[PDB]
Amino acid sequence: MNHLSQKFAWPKEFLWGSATAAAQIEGAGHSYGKEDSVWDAFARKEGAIAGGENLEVAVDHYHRYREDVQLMRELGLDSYRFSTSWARVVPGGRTVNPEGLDFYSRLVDELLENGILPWLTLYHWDLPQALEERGGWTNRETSYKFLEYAETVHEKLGDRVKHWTTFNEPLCSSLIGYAAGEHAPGRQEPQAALAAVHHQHLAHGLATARLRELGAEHIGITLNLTNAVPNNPGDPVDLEAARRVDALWNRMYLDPVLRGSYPEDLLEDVQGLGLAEVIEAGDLEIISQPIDFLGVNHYHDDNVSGHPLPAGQPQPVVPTDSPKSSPFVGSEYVTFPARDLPRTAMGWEVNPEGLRVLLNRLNQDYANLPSLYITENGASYTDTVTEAGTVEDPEREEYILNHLDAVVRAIADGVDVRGYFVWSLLDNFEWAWGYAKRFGIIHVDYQTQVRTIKNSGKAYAGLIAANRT
Repeated sequence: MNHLSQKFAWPKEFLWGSATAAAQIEGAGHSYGKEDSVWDAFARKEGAIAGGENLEVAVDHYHRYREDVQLMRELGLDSYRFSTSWARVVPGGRTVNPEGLDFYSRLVDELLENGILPWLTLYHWDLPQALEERGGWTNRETSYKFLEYAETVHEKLGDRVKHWTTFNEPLCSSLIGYAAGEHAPGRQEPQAALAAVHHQHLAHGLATARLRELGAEHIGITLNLTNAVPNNPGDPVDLEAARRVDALWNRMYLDPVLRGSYPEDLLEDVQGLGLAEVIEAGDLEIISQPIDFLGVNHYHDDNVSGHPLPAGQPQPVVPTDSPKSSPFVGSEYVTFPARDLPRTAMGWEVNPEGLRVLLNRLNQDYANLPSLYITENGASYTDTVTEAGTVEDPEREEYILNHLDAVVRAIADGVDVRGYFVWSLLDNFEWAWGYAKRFGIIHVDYQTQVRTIKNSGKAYAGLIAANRT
């Protein structure tokens, strides 16, 4: 039997895509002028990345983009979401690199020539390391360097690319990279994290305004959003913990963009932890530029408690055993007890209806929410290539169709969702987890670089084809 998503008559102008990030697929890590990103430097630190792996080669998209574009076309995608690497475009934060801009220009041409709409993200975590040595996102100047970087890329691609995203998942590059220590640059400093939160916001606002001036047609930002579900809704300790999580994960990023303010309860929670100190007059006005779309990334929601974990509990699944901290600045006491739900190979719970809940809440609580796109959704399960040369990944396929079902129901609930991008087009470097955690609808043999469309990829193409003529 087929899923709702496989039988639904989707809107004709609904946008079907797939997504990647530069650092995760490009390779050519130190060729053609590219120099260290914060991730290249981080990957030299012991314990940083599973298996001691790095970003030098990845799936070598830099040399295979033409053929990866042909795969997009064989899938029948409407659009391709990718990022440009700051570490490649302005190596070391010094001089612009024309070889780097030229690659992106050649990519964009391949896309357009094959009828595929480029959806560009400016920042997907690859700050040049040299700028981190000057404080990275703790340093206010970095926001203004990003502004110049944004203009530099738009000068080159603005004649052809109409869809511009400033940041992908700012929560990750701020909290998880400066507080939790799991992500580059691997710091564990609450004050540094909150500084990063604000300066990314400021960078977003500066760049949105400038890109608008330069005529960019659709400008937005992509956030990984969640539902903070209290483990026991009858327990004020859990409700408080859920509030604090909702504030940090969702509202600290949504409100300054859409409301021109940090939430009052959030500001109280992180009092004296370094957010107020970096806020200057006019900053929030700058941050809250109008955006034409909000990209939603969502893999699962969160079950929150304010109590210590109960004893019947599955071990945490972590990419390495390096010492790490809670990303929940000011609320590190909160915990996340297990729910009776299946999990992916990364230990992530699977709760498709949570997507529907999230979309509905956004729709109800933000009066002038822009149009929504699901800019990332996917799952990592272990893959093997059969002797017949196929990849049978029914659990990944099931995850995708089930979450597409939730989208359908969200649309029927009245939510304005206009597109969906599966993460990821290609198996790739999953950050601290390294290459063992595959997300692709397209398999990559890391020994030969050969791509193989997985069964989930074929199922996805088949769904699109039934909705495209």
